[PDB]
Amino acid sequence: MREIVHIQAGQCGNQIGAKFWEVISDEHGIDPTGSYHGDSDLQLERINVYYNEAAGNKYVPRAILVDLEPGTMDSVRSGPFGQIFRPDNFVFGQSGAGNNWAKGHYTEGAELVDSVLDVVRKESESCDCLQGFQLTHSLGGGTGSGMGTLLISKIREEYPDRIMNTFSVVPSPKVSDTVVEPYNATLSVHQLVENTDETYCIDNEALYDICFRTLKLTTPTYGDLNHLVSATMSGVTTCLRFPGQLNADLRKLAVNMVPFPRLHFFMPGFAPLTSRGSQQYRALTVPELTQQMFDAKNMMAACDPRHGRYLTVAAVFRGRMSMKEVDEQMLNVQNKNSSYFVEWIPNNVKTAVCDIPPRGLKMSATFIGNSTAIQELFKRISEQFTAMFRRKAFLHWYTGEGMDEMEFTEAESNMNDLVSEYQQYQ
Amino acid sequence: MRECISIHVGQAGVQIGNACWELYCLEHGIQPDGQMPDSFNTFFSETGAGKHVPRAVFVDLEPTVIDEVRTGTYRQLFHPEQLITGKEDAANNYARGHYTIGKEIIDLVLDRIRKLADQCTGLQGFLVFHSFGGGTGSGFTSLLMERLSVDYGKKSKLEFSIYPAPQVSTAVVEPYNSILTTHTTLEHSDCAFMVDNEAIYDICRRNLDIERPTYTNLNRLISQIVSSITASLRFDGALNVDLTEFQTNLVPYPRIHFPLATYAPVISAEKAYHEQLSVAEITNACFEPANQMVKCDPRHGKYMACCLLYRGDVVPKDVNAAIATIKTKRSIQFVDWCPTGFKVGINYQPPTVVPGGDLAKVQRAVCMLSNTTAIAEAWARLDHKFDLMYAKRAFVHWYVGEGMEEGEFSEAREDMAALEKDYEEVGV
Amino acid sequence: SSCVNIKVIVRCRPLNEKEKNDINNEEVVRINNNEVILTINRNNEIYEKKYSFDYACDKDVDQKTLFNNYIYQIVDEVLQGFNCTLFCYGQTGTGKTYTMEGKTGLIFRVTKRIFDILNKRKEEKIMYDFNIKISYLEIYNEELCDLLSSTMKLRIYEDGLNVDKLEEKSINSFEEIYYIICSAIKKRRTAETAYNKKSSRSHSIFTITLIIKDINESITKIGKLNLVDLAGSENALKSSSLKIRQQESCNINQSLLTLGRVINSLIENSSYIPYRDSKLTRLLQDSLGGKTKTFIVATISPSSLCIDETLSTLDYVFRAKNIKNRPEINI
Ligand SMILES: Nc1nc2c(ncn2[C@@H]2O[C@H](COP(=O)(O)CP(=O)(O)OP(=O)(O)O)[C@@H](O)[C@H]2O)c(=O)[nH]1
Ligand SMILES: Nc1nc2c(ncn2[C@@H]2O[C@H](COP(=O)(O)OP(=O)(O)OP(=O)(O)O)[C@@H](O)[C@H]2O)c(=O)[nH]1
Ligand SMILES: Nc1ncnc2c1ncn2[C@@H]1O[C@H](COP(=O)(O)OP(=O)(O)NP(=O)(O)O)[C@@H](O)[C@H]1O
Ligand SMILES: [Mg+2]
Ligand SMILES: [Mg+2]
Ligand SMILES: [Mg+2]
Repeated sequence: MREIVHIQAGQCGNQIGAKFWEVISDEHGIDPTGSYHGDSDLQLERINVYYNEAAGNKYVPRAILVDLEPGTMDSVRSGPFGQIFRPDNFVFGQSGAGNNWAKGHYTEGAELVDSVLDVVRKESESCDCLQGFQLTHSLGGGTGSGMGTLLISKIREEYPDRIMNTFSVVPSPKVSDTVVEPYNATLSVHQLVENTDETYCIDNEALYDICFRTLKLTTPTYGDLNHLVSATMSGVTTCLRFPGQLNADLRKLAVNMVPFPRLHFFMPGFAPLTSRGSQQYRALTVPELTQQMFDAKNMMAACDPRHGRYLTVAAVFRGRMSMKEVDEQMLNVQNKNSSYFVEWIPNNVKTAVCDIPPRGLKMSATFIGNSTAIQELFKRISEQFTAMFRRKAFLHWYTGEGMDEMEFTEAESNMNDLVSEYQQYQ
Repeated sequence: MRECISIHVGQAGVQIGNACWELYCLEHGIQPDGQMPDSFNTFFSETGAGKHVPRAVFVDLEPTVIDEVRTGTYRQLFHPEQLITGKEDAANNYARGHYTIGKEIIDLVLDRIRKLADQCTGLQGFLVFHSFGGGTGSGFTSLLMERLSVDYGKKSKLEFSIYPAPQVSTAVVEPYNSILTTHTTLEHSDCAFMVDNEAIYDICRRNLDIERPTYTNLNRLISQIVSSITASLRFDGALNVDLTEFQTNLVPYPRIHFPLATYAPVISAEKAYHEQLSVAEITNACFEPANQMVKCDPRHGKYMACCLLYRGDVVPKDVNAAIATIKTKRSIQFVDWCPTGFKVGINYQPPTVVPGGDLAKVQRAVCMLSNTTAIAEAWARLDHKFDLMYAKRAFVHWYVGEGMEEGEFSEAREDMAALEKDYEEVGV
Repeated sequence: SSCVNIKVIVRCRPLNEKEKNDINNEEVVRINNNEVILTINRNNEIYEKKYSFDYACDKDVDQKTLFNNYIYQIVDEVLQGFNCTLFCYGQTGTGKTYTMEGKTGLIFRVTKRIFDILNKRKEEKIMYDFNIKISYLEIYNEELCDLLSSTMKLRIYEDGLNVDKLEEKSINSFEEIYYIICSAIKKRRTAETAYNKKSSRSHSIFTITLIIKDINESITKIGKLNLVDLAGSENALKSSSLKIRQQESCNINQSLLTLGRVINSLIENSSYIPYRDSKLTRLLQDSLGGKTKTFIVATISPSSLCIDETLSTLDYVFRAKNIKNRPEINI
């Protein structure tokens, strides 16, 4: 019931997605062989949301792998739980966008995606009660962004009544990637806005800082950044995995998180998020979760809430917490920090509670929300982009693929509109 | 011979429902599997040799709510037909809950309710546990009230409705659901109770010494009131006031049918050894604003009608004195249009608490139910929350997009204004 | 430099056969010089509710009367070179599609008068060319579709806006226009439903671009005119296609919500108008407080069966009278 299909848009999606599945598999008691050997029926009651049931009492990750890099394919085939994952879902072409979104959307992506979609259709036709899709991709990358954007548009046309939940890596102020990152991001954002219902932005600098400083992992490798991202994704999916005092769902979040259709971007974080030595200096009570959840510096974003306004916050808790305990803390926060919440809503905090904690924590919680601080993302993309674009830097990469400059004009304008709405609510 | 069928709708309706059934089961000694080692048929129909089954239907769109029920300790008690869900939640959106997807199980609920009704000989009516604003607890409530009005009509339509609190809430579109829920409710209900989640936590921590109460505590206080009000359907008393006698006498005007309530005494095990739990002290406690199940303050309104239901070791002479005592409390303002004093019922059956509970058992208890102008305070606060959200059309697109005309919100608002006016005019 | 108020007309429909057969107040709402007055019985109290418009048309007033007055004045302003928009509002079942066609209605009478006058202008001519072109578009299942093409790939982009790959046709004669309108209608997405007979499954957009060389100083005026059958306010259950007609109804109601929020934003003079959000309102960009002169056509029923719908309509429309713009001659 309320099944989800996942898409791993290239290496971005595969590294994040792979960790997601390692975590989720552990949460459901799923062995490296795929067979279930867990502790409770609760692990099976909703396992079909994320896995395909099979003989041997096996649960196969319900995901599709998409890229133009066969090296990635082999790398994924060689990884953990690879023996479980259905071989039919390795949808890899052999070329690569070359960091050219148009090539990755209009041309190479255009051919690849119809193969991917035939797979998506077969996967969706294997579901009984499909609720939606969850896809992880980057904005400014090549094949990942191209295919991500392209699949989201085509999937939306085929499944207009399903949820489109997008997680993505977005441009940073210092730690950049491709030479045309701002072009690719500009093009991608424009196309994504009209098709995505819910999305979470990922700033690598924040992940690096949380690992470096918060977790005191002063060597914040990609594997550690994946912990933070997969932990968030896992957090978001709690409602489709385990029950509690206040049951919830993704549709409830949409109805109570997006007051206006364009305000669907999220800047997530979670708690407890500590190091190892620090385990001797903590108290896993709701007030602790609360302080971390509403800590502007604990979010996986450069979009520091102290420079914006919260438009809507969702506080999702896991573990046997007291509801008076939780309610008073949420109220205390809004009263103390009222200057940071939008005046349009006479309650800016949504609460949901799962009685089952994540493995290893007495208590935990996930904090997500939409804030006017988000405009910093779009301003960075726009400034980086407009500066390069006005010099027609790399323009030949796009016009050579048939892209009209008009496409960029429209995309830049779109981001200005996203910013304008954040400003209207601030 | 009196019979009652209940509906437990939405997660909360179901959780309260389960609590109410645990208590009803306890009160009569029925075992989890339906065996026992009569008036019992009011709630638990005999079904065959060795077994009785509770007369209820659990309703939602969330498969989870019922799946939890299906694994509970009474899964062997309820017939499987009594647990009904659709496939997708209302997303806390009245449009989905009432018009677009609430439709998925209307027939199934009607099937079960009609079968239960056909099995009754003295159905007094129906008792429903639902929300005053919250997805399927508004949605099905609206759908089922239309149907109960059509299929039964004359049978009692009595409900307990969960009230969003001044501060305690779970979502942000709750005032949209509430204004629509209330508008619909006003055209179908005979009588309903307002139940405030915040007030109930305050009672749990102040009266029962619960440092940090939760839903499992709030539900116990609710079940104490449910029991006392419906106790007279099944248990003998000195003053055998019928449930419909009670409603008839409590409602002087067709539009004033949402009483506020309390319960006394509410004590911890330690307080059980200190409190002077006389009939009069319990009665007096019932009129202190601090003890009410709704965050309203009676000193800002008038008491239109009130009934005191006494239980257990209570002598009518003690009661007459207790009532006389209340009559001297000049601080309690009664409506100028009602010279009539208190309606009093006295049940011989003592109250009970639930093992593993919180409230300590006492020799005497009183359930107080009343209609007052002061309730307008509750409604006004919901309207203030609504006006802000609505004016900004915040999230309105979700209601409209899921199957609603924007204009419906103004229709409801106009009626809420009438609702407030109705309490004011009877106060005046 | 001052903005001026948009204009509005309110028309009452004659009673339907169903409405005449049913027992109800046949004339719950009545019209005076411009006042629309409705009697309502609610919560056991009776109130008189009322709004004022610029123009009005009771059930006793036909299209011929409107032609010589309402259409007459609008068409002259279009021909003066004002950019103009004709748009409408009401609940489903109000009658506005009926009046667009006159099944002779607005698209035919307005266009005919324009072209009749332009033909008279050709007689006056006897470089005064009539560079006239038209298009028909519709928004169906939220996709703008080209009614003048063959066997939805329309990009909405900056001129004001322009549509990539939109077929446009030139005009030499009214007869050609007639054939074109008729063809566009045949290709139009419509339906018979439980209550209504000419369901508009799309927002039907008719645009005329009159590039007339009204030279002396060679001056060309472009009398742009936009007539749109904006879909009305619906209730799926009220009519009772699993999931398509419900989807259309919802998409339509969302479109209207958005238009409403745009109107309200314009009225409240916000620092940003969210017309940029919906494609409908983007297409209406210059009607929404710009250089295009606009008119509102609203339709209501005289019967008490539609009081809630009527008042909702009249309140929307009346409030909308606070919209102002700076209409200009496209020279
Ligand atoms: N948080 C994480 N960020 C990562 C990880 N791996 C890469 N990245 C970040 O993503 C960007 C590089 O993206 P990718 O390797 O995913 C580009 P992709 O393979 O999707 O397409 P190509 O252009 O075909 O390579 C950049 O910001 C990296 O710093 C990871 O494991 N965790
Ligand atoms: N008293 C009490 N209130 C509850 C309980 N559970 C939830 N609530 C209240 O119910 C409201 C939320 O509505 P729910 O019943 O959870 O929602 P639902 O009826 O399941 O509707 P959807 O989930 O939107 O389909 C809030 O006011 C909660 O505080 C409970 O066990 N006891
Ligand atoms: N003034 C009128 N006189 C006689 N018949 C009318 C009038 N107005 C509408 N009708 C009739 O009512 C039916 C039309 O509904 P219309 O087509 O008027 O509904 P509509 O508002 O366009 N509904 P919808 O298209 O769903 O938004 C038509 O077949 C018309 O002939
Ligand atoms: Mg790669
Ligand atoms: Mg629920
Ligand atoms: Mg029509």
